[PDB]
Amino acid sequence: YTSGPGIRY
Amino acid sequence: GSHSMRYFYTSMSRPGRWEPRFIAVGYVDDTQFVRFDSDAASQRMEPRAPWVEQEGPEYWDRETRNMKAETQNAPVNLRNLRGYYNQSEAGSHTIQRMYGCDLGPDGRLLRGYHQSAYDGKDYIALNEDLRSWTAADMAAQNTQRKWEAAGEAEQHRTYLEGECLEWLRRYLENGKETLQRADPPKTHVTHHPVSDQEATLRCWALGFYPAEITLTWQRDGEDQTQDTELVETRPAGDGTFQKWAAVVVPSGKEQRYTCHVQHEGLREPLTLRWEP
Amino acid sequence: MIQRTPKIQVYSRHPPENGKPNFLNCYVSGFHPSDIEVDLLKNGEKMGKVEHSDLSFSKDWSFYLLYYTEFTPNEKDEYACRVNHVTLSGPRTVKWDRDM
Repeated sequence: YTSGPGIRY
Repeated sequence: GSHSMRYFYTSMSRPGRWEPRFIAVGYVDDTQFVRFDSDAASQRMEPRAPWVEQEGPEYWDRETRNMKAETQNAPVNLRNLRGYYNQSEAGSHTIQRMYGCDLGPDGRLLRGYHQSAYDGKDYIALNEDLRSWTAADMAAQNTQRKWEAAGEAEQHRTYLEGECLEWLRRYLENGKETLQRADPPKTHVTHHPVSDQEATLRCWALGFYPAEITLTWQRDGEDQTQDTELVETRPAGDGTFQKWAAVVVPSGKEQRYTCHVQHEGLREPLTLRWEP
Repeated sequence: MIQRTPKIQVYSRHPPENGKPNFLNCYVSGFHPSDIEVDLLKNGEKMGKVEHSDLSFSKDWSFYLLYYTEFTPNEKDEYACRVNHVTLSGPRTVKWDRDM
């Protein structure tokens, strides 16, 4: 399934 | 053989004043299975394949959370890169993201992905070791600095090696009867006169799956490479694909040319010629 | 920033057959950015109610979309796809060829 939003650019 | 799960994120800024937009799409092999669109009314991750529809509310609850989180980060991401490139806060720009896993015949992680683009050019990408990054320029290194501090390299490796992989296998089992079925192409040949000394022979391949296919025209057992016009493989609209290959040949001597169709749904490659 | 041009293909979901219901497809790809105008045309007329696939891109970051609508191939009727994109001088029209 989806991957977490992670860190911003 | 080899299977894959892929996600495609698109983040668009859009002045004058429209809020930035985030679209997300998920694929298993050549089959889409989920969708999200910050513009749509739903505001949730919607199913686009039957075999995911049979999933608990908790599943769609998480998927939706992620999409919303991505949607909230989008404006800041676009605003950040706009700064790295000293670009005006008046123009439109795009950030694309592709990640996912490749499942080998052995059942283990064959390859992993996490790469981004800014305005259609490679921006930053996770290497094949899933342990390091490749920045396209000193701007992307601003992002790299960030993702390294947060240890994002790992923690995406963990996902790729675990979840991506377990859920890919899951989708593959539930949609087994289609996802793992190969629809062989229906084939035929057409003929159109170009001039008096020449004519066009077109080889058709219809309704096949998966998209991977190979069309070649042969004469004297030789491939007419730079004389063959191969059109991009296209979606039929029903889930399958279409493709053709044309070659210009001297009139009369039409029969010295044979089309060779190769697809994993066929036992022997298909061989045909023009039948007036 | 470089902006990529739209490749266009006009065709039908199933093999064309006069009097038989079918789907008219317009496949656009290889373009950038994603904003694009695609219309199906029946005799030069903007046509019925067209839907399109969800925005997706290729390995090289170029976008692709499938615009489709319900139609019944007719002898006297002509169909075409009209596409507009920032990279184009003006709208480009591709006629539907029953053999392409």
